[PDB]
Amino acid sequence: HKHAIPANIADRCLINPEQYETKYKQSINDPDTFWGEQGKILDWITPYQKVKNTSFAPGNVSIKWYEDGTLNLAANCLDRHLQENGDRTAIIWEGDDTSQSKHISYRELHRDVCRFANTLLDLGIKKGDVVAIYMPMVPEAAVAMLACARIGAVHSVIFGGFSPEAVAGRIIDSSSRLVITADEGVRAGASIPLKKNVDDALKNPNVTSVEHVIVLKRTGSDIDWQEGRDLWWRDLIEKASPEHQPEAMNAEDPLFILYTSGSTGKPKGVLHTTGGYLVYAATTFKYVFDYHPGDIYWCTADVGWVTGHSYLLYGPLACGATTLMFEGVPNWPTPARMCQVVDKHQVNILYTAPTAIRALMAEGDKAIEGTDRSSLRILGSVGEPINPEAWEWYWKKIGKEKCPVVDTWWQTETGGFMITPLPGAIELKAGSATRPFFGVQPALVDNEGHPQEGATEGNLVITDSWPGQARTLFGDHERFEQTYFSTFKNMYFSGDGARRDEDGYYWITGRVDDVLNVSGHRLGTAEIESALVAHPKIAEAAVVGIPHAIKGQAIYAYVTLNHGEEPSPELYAEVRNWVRKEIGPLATPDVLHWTDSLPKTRSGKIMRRILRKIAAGDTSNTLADPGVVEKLLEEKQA
Ligand SMILES: CCCOP(=O)(O)OC[C@H]1O[C@@H](n2cnc3c(N)ncnc32)[C@H](O)[C@@H]1O
Repeated sequence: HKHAIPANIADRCLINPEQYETKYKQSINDPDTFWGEQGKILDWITPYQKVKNTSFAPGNVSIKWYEDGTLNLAANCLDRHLQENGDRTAIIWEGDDTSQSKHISYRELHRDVCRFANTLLDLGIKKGDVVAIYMPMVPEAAVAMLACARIGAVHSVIFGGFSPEAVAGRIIDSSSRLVITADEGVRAGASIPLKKNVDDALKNPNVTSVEHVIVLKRTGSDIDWQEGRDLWWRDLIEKASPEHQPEAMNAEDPLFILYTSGSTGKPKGVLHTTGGYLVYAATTFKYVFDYHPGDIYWCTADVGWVTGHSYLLYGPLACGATTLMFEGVPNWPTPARMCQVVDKHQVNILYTAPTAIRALMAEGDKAIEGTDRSSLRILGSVGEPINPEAWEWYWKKIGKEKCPVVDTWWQTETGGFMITPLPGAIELKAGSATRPFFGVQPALVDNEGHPQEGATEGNLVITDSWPGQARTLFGDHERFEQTYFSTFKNMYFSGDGARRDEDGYYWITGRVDDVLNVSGHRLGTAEIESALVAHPKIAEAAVVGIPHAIKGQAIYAYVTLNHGEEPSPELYAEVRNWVRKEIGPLATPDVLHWTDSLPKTRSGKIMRRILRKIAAGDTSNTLADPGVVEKLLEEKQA
């Protein structure tokens, strides 16, 4: 069943059903005219002439948009709003402790970004240098990111929940010259030891590139200090000039890297450039959230993830919006926190994740108790499939049956929304991402690469480029080709499956590759296997996901110990804590299945479908030793 577009949205919407159809058609039939005009959402220092210049061809994957144009992202997100909107709040910051908040005007944000841009330059950071940012959800994380972009440095934001080992790996791969961090993060009443984690990471002997660590005194806790290397945020910024002239960057200058888990190996740095990325971020934000001047917008995603890059910071600031940055979690101190934040700051647009929605739904009316929620006009969901029932609960309880829900499918590699409703254009189906965005040509293919027509299911590919597309993997364009453009030739393979219904609506069913989705976190099964195998007692490991009401998927690890070793309950917690140390809490296995019965072909291939099935609780429906299946079932029952 479809939800109709409500009258209030019809009355204000930037894109109606007719306009979506018209614009979508032009975007496909004439990308140069379409994106040529749409690119004017940004200010350009030297105008572009070329618009679309892309290829997905074998051996010739090359993605360029607006390539002869120049611009500055920070001028688009800050400077150009100053004359008329300097006094407008750019960032509302809400502390974990509600007694703590700030409204940061465009003018104040610009001033600090200029100070910090000069701070970076004075420290010897140059255009093209990579800067690691390992920060909690505080406004200074935004300042750091915007200052890096302003001077053309390439920020690489590392999610604050990653372990020292995970932080070291990212620093090593990117050759980061500087780490920006805080003494501690504050989340749900608890402290995260960020600087200490940096300290431990930098002790890795393979870290050779870091010259300084800039530290924000957030809590003022006791921390170790390395004289010469470590520098206090306040001491530097107070000394810095508030005057900084932005310089022209080429459209195709690198903007940021984000380490992203894949089907094979360890996370790789997904690279975005400047022009097409920002155009796409601004355009998707504006149209999908139907943003009007004055709308208070709140995306709940951490700055450490792509959603935080595109839809907490860059898209909203480019459009001159007020964006809310929340330090804490949607359910602390109480499940009603998210809606208390909504009421306190009169949020009109809320964009959150199914894991959060499921967590609040489990508490029922405790999630809305004593809250009003009337300021909301638009709801959004991102990061994982949303089951219809959760969708309906979100729509009914948070939106009060008054707000369109925009379920936005996309990925780190795509820069911005790819398949999504537009609230005044597209009638909603609970659990469906609905239609492709302007410039996006999706298709479904079988495992052999044959396009599947009509209402059908298959491997979800995108058959042409779009401005927000990631341009390479950091220092490895050949792997970029292999990973995304070799399975289905001349096509971008998302690694997701999807069904398309009779209306042409897409229903994304999840990864078809060996990538998990655990509480909205994208994780490779292979990286968890490597982390497990690095443990001195463990010989072999096979990791699969299982359905989980709360997390969406849980991590189920089949583990073979070195010959001579025997399991114990102490070993269970030891191995869990080991993975917590190797990667972080986000990757901790929910189940450890001690076995000597890993199911291998005669060649040595591990049969993963059976392990997936057994772990899910299936008892029904090539192997070197076929009697392993029986043993595995028995052990699963224990
Ligand atoms: C979009 C921000 C998260 O980016 P990441 O690159 O970390 O994760 C991308 C993957 O998350 C899932 N995913 C994301 N959005 C949806 C969605 N709306 N529905 C179903 N699955 C989704 C899809 O499987 C996708 O391949």
